[PDB]
Amino acid sequence: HWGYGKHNGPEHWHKDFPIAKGERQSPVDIDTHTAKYDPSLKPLSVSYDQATSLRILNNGHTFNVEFDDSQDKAVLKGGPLDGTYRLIQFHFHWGSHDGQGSEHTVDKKKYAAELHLVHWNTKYGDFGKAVQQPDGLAVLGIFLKVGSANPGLQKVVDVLDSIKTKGKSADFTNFDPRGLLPESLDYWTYPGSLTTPPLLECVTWIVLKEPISVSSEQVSKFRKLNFNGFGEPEEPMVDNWRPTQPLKNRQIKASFK
Ligand SMILES: [Zn+2]
Repeated sequence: HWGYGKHNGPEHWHKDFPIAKGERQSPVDIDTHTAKYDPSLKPLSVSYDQATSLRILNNGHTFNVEFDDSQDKAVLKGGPLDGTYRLIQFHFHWGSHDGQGSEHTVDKKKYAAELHLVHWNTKYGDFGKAVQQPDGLAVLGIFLKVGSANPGLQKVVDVLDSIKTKGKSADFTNFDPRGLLPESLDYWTYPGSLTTPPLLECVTWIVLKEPISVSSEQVSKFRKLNFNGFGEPEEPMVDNWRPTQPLKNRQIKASFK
């Protein structure tokens, strides 16, 4: 079983998942001195007014908030994307301390956490079909910068004590994902991958320029989750981030000057 420990962590994933050394792996470092403004890039259209959250789950690697994805209600369009992508889940990556935790970096800067809002391309019918395609997913990556407490996160923080160990889940209705968005939707974009095994190269990454805030106390609550399940030794869920991978032949485009 892959994980984030010394023995089963990112450095070793290529043994069981050889695509880990592929041509379009994520995350990447975003060099603002080389990412090119593309004035043709469209504004992002985020339509979450009618999103329906359902549950929250500790999967042993992160926690996921799952949404109903039966209809074109909660959707991402525009930006670099063709067509409509439905929100299916979001999750976070975070550190053992406030100085690290993000997967993407900006000029090598690491944030305390990173939010991934995962969407799939409706041209492919469902998530499982979409992940087999290079344009199957669109993921909105949002940095969390330590500062003031974020009221948009509080409902998540307040439920985490009910999903402490792997396999636990809880009902989680009426969560508004709009509260996790920054004011500006300026972004960088590039083609990449899932950041966990199976590391499939099926993602259009859309990384927002503006972080959202998080208080130190809020991100300390993430660290009270555990990677392990029942009967396994206790292992705090911290440093569940993959480090940046080679950009190779790819171009990171900026939507903003
Ligand atoms: Zn992720």
